[PDB]
Amino acid sequence: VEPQKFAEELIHRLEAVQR
Amino acid sequence: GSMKVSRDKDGSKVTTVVATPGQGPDRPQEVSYTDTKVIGNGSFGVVYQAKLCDSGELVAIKKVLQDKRFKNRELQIMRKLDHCNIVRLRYFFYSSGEKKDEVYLNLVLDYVPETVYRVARHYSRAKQTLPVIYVKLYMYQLFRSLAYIHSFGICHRDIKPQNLLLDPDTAVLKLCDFGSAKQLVRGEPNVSYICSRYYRAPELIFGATDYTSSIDVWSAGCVLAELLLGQPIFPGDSGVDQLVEIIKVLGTPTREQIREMNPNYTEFKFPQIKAHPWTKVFRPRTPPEAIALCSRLLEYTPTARLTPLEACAHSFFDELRDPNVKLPNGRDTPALFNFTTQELSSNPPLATILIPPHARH
Amino acid sequence: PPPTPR
Ligand SMILES: Nc1ncnc2c1ncn2[C@@H]1O[C@H](COP(=O)(O)OP(=O)(O)O)[C@@H](O)[C@H]1O
Ligand SMILES: [Cl-]
Ligand SMILES: [Mg+2]
Ligand SMILES: [Mg+2]
Repeated sequence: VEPQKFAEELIHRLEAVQR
Repeated sequence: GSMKVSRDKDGSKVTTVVATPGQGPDRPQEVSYTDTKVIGNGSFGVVYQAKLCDSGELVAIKKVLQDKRFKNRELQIMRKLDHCNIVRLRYFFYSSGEKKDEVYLNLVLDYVPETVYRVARHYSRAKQTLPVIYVKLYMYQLFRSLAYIHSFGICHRDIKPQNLLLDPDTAVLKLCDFGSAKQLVRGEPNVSYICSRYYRAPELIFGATDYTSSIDVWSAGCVLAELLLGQPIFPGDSGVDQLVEIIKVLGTPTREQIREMNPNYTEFKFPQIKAHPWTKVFRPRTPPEAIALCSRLLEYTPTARLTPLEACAHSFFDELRDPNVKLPNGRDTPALFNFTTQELSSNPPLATILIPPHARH
Repeated sequence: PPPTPR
């Protein structure tokens, strides 16, 4: 599990829910 | 392993084995039991209920396969445990099973009929909330067991409602399932993919290998929130799913908080999501002190979370320290103040709060 | 989730 790949997915998800 | 199977006095099948007692030096003795029936089953093995022929007392027999692939410390950990809020290991013995020429480990434990999960599920499908008195009782006893195992440096690593056994009549809670438990040593790495979904600490999801016993406290905070809410607070199939739920409540962690969890993530630019106020997370009838306690357990920074002993002394459990408290069924509360020097070892002055004056007599 | 491999 690369930190880069994990953060990439998280950032994508957070942008979706961000007001 | 030698296992004499016979019948006695009623045609009832009786199983006789030579089992080693859980405590003290290894002095195995003949143990006979009957009325064997499966009460649990999974990929780990099988769990049977049985009745000891001598005392007539009910026991659970956890039969797990000796898997050489992973490390199992379950036996060695349970043998050194002795606490009123941890399920007792009466005996253990080895035998065969389904796999040909294979050896299984049998754990003979005290039988406890219910779990926190099953009790909580009743209230959920009844559209009711678990009375605060039980939330206090169950959480308090959970924290005592944690304070106990942590004093030995042992981390459970799988705290969740399904692992919290209940005797509803006496309202006594017993922590069980030590198949994931481990004695944490600073400087030695640990597996990150541990703890069950919904209850996994954020540092674990971030892939930390240098975590501490405080992950059990996070999980306990999840159990508390769940009991107040009527459902898991951080659901999700994957780690990212669960982390999004956490972030939607706590807000995006700061760089410093990220560093405390896992330094390898400090330089990523995560979107800044605002925290959702705890009073808005739970129903409007939720006790303020339950909300306060929960916010001190569910913290990003592991060192900021309360210790189990500190949690017991929290104002949320003040009611339990009242002389005139009784269970809704009419019985008195279980033993709650019989702390030992070992339990208090992390913080001895807390005894002033933990042991009320009416308990010292 | 399983513990650490041998
Ligand atoms: N001592 C016991 N008495 C009664 N039921 C038990 C006892 N121990 C475990 N159980 C039940 O059997 C289930 C499996 O036990 P557990 O130790 O958690 O197995 P696993 O390691 O596979 O999760 C538990 O969820 C619990 O409900
Ligand atoms: Cl936001
Ligand atoms: Mg379990
Ligand atoms: Mg297990």
